[PDB]
Amino acid sequence: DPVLRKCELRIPVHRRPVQAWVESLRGFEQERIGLAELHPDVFATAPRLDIVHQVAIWQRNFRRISYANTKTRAEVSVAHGPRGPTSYYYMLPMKVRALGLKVALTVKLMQDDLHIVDSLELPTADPQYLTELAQYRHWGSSVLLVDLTHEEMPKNVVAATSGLNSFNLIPAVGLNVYSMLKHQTLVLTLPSVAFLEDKLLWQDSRYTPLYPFR
Amino acid sequence: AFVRLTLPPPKVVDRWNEKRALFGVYDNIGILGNFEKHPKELIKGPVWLRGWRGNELQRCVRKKKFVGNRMFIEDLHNLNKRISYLYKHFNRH
Amino acid sequence: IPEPPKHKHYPTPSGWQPPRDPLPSLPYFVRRSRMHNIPVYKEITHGNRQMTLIR
Amino acid sequence: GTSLDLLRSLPRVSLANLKPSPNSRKRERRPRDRRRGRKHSFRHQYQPLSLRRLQYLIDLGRVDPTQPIDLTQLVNGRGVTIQPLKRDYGVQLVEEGADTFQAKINIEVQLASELAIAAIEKNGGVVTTAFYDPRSLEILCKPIPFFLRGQPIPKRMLPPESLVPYYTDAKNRGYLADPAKFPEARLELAMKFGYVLPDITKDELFRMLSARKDPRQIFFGLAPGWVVNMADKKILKPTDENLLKYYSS
Amino acid sequence: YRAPPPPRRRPGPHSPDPENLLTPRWQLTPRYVAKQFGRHGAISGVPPASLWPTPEQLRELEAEEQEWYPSLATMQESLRLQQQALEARRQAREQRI
Amino acid sequence: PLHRYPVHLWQKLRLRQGICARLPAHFLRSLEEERTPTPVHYKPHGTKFKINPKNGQRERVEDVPIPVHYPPE
Amino acid sequence: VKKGFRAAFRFQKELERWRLLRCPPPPVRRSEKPNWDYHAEVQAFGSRLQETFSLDLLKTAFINSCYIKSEEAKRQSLKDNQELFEQ
Amino acid sequence: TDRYWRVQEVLKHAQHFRGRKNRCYRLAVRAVTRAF
RNA sequence: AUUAAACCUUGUACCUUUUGCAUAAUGAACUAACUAGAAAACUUCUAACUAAAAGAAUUACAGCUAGAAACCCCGAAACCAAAC
Repeated sequence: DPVLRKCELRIPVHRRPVQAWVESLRGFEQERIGLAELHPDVFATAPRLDIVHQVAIWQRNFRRISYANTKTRAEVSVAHGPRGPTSYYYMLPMKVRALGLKVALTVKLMQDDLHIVDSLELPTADPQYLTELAQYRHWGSSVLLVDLTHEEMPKNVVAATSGLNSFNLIPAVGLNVYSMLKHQTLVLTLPSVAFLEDKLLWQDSRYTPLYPFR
Repeated sequence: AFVRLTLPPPKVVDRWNEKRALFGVYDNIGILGNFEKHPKELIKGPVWLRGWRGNELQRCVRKKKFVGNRMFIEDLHNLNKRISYLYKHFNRH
Repeated sequence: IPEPPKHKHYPTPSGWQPPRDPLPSLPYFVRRSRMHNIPVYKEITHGNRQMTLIR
Repeated sequence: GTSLDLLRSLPRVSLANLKPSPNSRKRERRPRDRRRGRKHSFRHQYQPLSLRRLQYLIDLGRVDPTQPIDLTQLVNGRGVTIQPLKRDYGVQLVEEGADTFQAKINIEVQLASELAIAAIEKNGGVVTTAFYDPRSLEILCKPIPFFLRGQPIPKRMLPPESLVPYYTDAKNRGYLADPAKFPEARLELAMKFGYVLPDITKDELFRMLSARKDPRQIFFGLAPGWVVNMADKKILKPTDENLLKYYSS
Repeated sequence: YRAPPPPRRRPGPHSPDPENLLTPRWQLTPRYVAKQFGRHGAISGVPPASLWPTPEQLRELEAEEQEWYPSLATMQESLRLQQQALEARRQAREQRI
Repeated sequence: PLHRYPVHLWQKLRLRQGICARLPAHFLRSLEEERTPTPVHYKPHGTKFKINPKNGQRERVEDVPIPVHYPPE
Repeated sequence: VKKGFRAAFRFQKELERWRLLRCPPPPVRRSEKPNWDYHAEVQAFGSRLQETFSLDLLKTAFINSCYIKSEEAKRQSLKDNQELFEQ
Repeated sequence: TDRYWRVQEVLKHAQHFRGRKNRCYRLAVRAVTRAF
């Protein structure tokens, strides 16, 4: 019984749906069990890598705080040395940030670095099984595993992923461009794809926020 | 000048450690969290510059207001004197 | 923003008309804006150079 | 899309491969070397809505035609941008778009043009003007926040004596106008254009179109002095007689 | 490695301790108590009856309404007086010119 | 470093600990309670709201006590 | 103390250059040194001269009596060039 | 950290000079340019 | 250049400053370290979105958001307060 998924939102008529092979981690040879459809406006966006470049700089430099300081002549018991703690925080436009994440998803899929999976459940929690399966499926040295929510993630995967430095497991809300670029291949659960699409596709329209959504 | 006659000790850096590997996670809390928490809320550092940025004078002024009631008398007086010199340069020259 | 409501007669009295059907089979497709409007914007630079941009 | 064909062939990109966009960053000058070495408030700030701007909203269905036009619905539909810090005090219309706006609907605007009133009435729409206090109007635009504060619905205010003549004027169609003159006034406007006056009573939705709230009443749905059970998604009505005296005061 | 649990803001009513020195004064005002009711309504537990003005507050409001806010009848009388003054001014101008 | 409690809270902390806590409650209440002296050289505002003539808007009002020096005599 | 590893490495190269000038290494034949292929060199040697040589005979000509003794001495722990030399 | 090599660059061309000129960077640099 | 280190031939030390000139005048025994351009209100450029834009407070009949782009050092005679 093939696992067939269709985009919940209306795909544009002039754009055909994107498709990929659904996989399962239950067995080594369970590479293909179904075929899924992906929204072209999410997984077939233009390859604008400068936005990805900007997002990476923003991600690294928005948390940057420098504590370097030097004393001037008036403070001596450097003419142009560091003066106290300095902040470099800045905010990119919300639409651009959403687009940057979209661009990253296309790059991984077009480059055969994205692996769509039905569920993360594993027959055993041994890290050896996970690494060997990655070798069998020719995955990259670093594999990123994403689940819908942190609370419900399978126990077996947590033990293996926690003990693996190059295989890192994150929740869906924790997904970011930096991790995707840092990790050679991305593993996404089917519910996560639907979760990601809704927020990205929700961005349509403006109805400018008169107040923060907190 | 004269230079070291020996090499510095070798340094080994792990690029896949938990800190580097997981750096940036949850930076999309706003978009992926319904915007309930703004990413500026994730800034960790001095209280007077969490979610805010400005020039040194603004940073110093904000620092004074935020912890002025908790500032030492010696520190507060020194900060006031430094601010006085800074104020004249920026606001008169 | 809700999608525009179906109208008995096009063009609309204001002048709005949805994209013509069938769509052209040309190599290049121009999609409408989120407001379902033509993506053409009049732009002026340097105060003397009139411009129009298709995005 | 031959561009996609390029993407598939290309190998996986890495963090180091990232490069700033051309011309993104300009050059900077530093003193390391010789290069930099050596050396009106009282007047209401009326905000207009054009008839042409009015027509497209109906055409796009941004505002429900069945529902009478309400300023809050325009705010909900993002028709106009109002800033309390700007302290906007008035709402009006733009004379432009008279011949591109063929529609009939009930509407209430703080200010309406005399010529515009007849044209929409000629189409069959119903137009009146009501006074919302600038503080009350700001509350009206944003109902949820004062519920969070816990404030109750207050009585709607009245215009100052400077603007009382405008609202009281029958031709202005203000809520302070004498209803007895409206039948006579409506006929006069029809004669001015000469169009045959369509009686509002004939309309099937006459009661819905002609319904008007009390001058004290901010909301047609909600009477003044009311409370809302936001947590329970319900409306709470005071049951204290003294509160009625408070409202009467 | 596995990422740490996502940061989450605590929901639900939270009552600051009045005795605590650190807590700001504005967080202990009745407006804050009214704020608690608005956020969660019945879950806050604030009695709705308290939200309405107290009788002493009511008397103050009534005085302000009468003192500063005229009624329709008072407004109408003022218009008549102004019209009479304007009418006299018009007559004075006509006879003078 | 920085003092977690401001200097003005130092007095409160001292009162809450040591012999000060052991002081009689009646005397402690007398010291703690502060009552405004009856105005003599200044007149407090009768009403809490007034209409500003320029804008014709009701605004909350505040009282400014005149500075008075009481010598030890 | 000046910090950095590149600067320290650079000085090491400076020391090596001085050491080489002060104490030149003892001469050694290219055969012992790495990246030497006798067969390739002979083929290149013949091609460079634009002349045809019998590889077996040419090797015998290069072979010397002294060379054999070293191999025999190593063996204890092959045709001479005399016939070709006379011709 | 390469200031030594900068001095060496002048020195290599000034090794054959005589006097304090050949050993003073202030003087050696001037002579090297004049020779060129 | 040269067979040849010197001979023959050619050539009025450097920085600053005076006129775009010094046979003026200042400064330098030499070695090593240290020792002097710092801010964005607006514009151009790079992009996001578009009668809208911006994650609250702003501007708007193509505007609006983000990013990048900038303005030294040492040295007086003095003046005042508080101690000694």
